Amino acid sequence: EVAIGIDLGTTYSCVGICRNGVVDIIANDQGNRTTPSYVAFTDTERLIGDAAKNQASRNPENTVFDAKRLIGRKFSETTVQSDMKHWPFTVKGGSDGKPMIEVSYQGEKKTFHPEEISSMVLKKMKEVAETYLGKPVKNAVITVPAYFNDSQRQATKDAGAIAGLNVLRIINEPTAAAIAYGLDKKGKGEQNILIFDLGGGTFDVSLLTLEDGIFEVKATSGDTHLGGEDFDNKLVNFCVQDFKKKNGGKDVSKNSKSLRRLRTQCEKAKRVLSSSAQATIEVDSLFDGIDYNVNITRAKFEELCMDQFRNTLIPVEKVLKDAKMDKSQVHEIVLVGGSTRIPKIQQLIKDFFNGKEPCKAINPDEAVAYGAAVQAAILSGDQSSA
Ligand SMILES: Nc1ncnc2c1ncn2[C@@H]1O[C@H](COP(=O)(O)OP(N)(=O)O)[C@@H](O)[C@H]1O
Repeated sequence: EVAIGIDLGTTYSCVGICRNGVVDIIANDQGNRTTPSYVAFTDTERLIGDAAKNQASRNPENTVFDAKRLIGRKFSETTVQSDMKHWPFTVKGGSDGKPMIEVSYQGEKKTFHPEEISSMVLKKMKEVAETYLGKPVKNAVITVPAYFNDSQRQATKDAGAIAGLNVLRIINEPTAAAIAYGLDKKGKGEQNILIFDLGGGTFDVSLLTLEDGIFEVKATSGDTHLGGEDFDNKLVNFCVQDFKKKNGGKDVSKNSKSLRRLRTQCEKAKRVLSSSAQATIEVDSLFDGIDYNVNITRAKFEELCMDQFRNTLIPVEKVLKDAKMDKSQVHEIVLVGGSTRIPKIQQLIKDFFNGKEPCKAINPDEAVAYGAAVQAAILSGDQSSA
């Protein structure tokens, strides 16, 4: 009877429930409204979510993330070959051509298919909802990117089944974000909706049309390797160079643990810069026992990321061209993904759309789970959100 909506994200996942027409995004054990899509294996335990992400730099080989980039893919795909440079964990091809993620767990070599790793994240999101409701949850709607093919969708459904969920439906992420804002209900006329989704690792722009409660994905574009992690890397590259100029050419980049610790602090400073004009990046005993400290203004962060930020408009122009429409014909621009909190990005989109205010009332990293939760309630017989 109880049905949840789950955004199974590349970097972060989110769970929501829609009851009585109202949507509650459920916080985890640490009070976090989103949970890292991370699974780690140690000498004693299997960690999922925050606990797994928090020990990633101390256990890189056995901390799995990015399974969404592998789910439903053949190991031989050029996407896998290219992405694997970014992973400290080992991925090999099985005899069936499916990827096998190799880790050490309790002193033993273990292998997992991408959907087994995703099933563990889904099981954690199921448990987050169960703790909140105080009751078992069996039904769920899971979202996937619009471009996911049949193999990727089926593998995501299989991940749900393995996690103990009865997957009522797999729906598109941009469509879920649009449903969250009630854009299917408010206004009977045809509506052209642009979903601008900039997360931790990917950038997806989708142009939808809504006529009479029916959403159709007219055009999609983006960049599978542009997200918040790339803005963190801009700060890391700067700090590495700044450390060199301060400490007689010493190179932090030679130590991968020093880089990971610096990256952690660069992402924290980046988030602060979304609501403050300045932030401090500080790592005590970063490299060679030398403490590192630097102050980054929002202006300097904007300068380091200038091309990357402006280039987010290129896939916006591409979807409008593919759909044969002018930017003036877009009725609503919905900001999705944690990176859409960056003021410069919001200003760039607003200027592009000639001063139109984007829909950002829903926490952008929760809008997809919010829409999935609405759809889960509808598919369960609850018409209260309408
Ligand atoms: N306040 C903020 N300012 C800038 N970036 C922020 C932010 N809050 C979250 N983010 C970024 O959002 C990204 C994750 O977005 P999210 O939408 O949860 O991840 P995803 N692609 O798995 O679905 C991370 O790179 C994180 O640094």
